[PDB]
Amino acid sequence: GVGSSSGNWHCDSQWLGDRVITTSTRTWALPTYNNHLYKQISNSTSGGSSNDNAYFGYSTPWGYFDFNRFHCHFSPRDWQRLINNNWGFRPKRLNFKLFN
Amino acid sequence: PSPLMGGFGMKHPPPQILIKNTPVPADPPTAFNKDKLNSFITQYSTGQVSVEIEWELQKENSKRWNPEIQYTSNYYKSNNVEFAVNTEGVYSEPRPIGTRYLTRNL
Repeated sequence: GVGSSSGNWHCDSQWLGDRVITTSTRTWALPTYNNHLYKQISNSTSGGSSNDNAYFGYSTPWGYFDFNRFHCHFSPRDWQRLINNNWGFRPKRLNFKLFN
Repeated sequence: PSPLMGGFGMKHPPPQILIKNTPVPADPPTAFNKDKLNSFITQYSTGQVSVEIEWELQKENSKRWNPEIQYTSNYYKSNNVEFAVNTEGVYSEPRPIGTRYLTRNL
């Protein structure tokens, strides 16, 4: 419905023995890209360059979600906990939500 | 009643443990004498002692964003390693270490 929220703000960390679960929530804005068009791009369209910098490709009207950085998930204090107390870590599970 | 030099004050603390070598008399005279014996064999004793203590901990669940202050060793080079032995075999504690590095609100 229009007048009902689709999700809550979840942002904390839980340290559970040999596991740690991080949760992050952020506010995003998405514009219209490319005037809804697909465009061919190249160093020709960028103005030319040397051979080492030539390319050919496409830009799309879509955007994308990226969280491939550690500070997207760990606060500085949580990072301190992790690195001061552990020989190792690795990711196991992921859950992703888009709402409101 | 927290002790003023620091620590835990108890009405029934860990009890005192007392130890002594039993006296072993040297050869007594062959005629009776009522005085207490004054001549003893020179003795001492050695052994192992073990103490095991279980401690309960109270963990932090702080919401502080920035990193805390932590006790750490310093990387800079030195002749000896802190809290180790020297070339002559002597162990030393180079500094006093307290307990108050994490933080809490009032």
